[PDB]
Amino acid sequence: EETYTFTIFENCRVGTTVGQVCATDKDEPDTMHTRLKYSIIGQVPPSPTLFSMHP
Amino acid sequence: RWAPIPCSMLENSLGPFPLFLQQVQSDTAQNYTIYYSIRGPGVDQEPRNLFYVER
Repeated sequence: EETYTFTIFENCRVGTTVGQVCATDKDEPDTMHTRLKYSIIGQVPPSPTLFSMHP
Repeated sequence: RWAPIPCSMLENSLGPFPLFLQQVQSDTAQNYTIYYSIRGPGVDQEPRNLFYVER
């Protein structure tokens, strides 16, 4: 999708889950050529540091 | 225990922010997988998140 959304209250705790992002690849299934890995590349506004994700 | 190294921050600036102050790191970072953390007044106590570290 081009839109991935969550809602949370303020005054939170570390580890509060905020959902998942997903992807699929036109190479052959059950191979490396479609195996994936994930990361964070920025936030707006840039600070504070607030989030984390499953590699 | 020997004396601390000082750092100095000017008032009412326009940045750009975040504005750099200090760098320390554990001499074991080439030896273990480490990240850095901060606490005290000026972050987890008031005034809050006034200072930040990059882990």
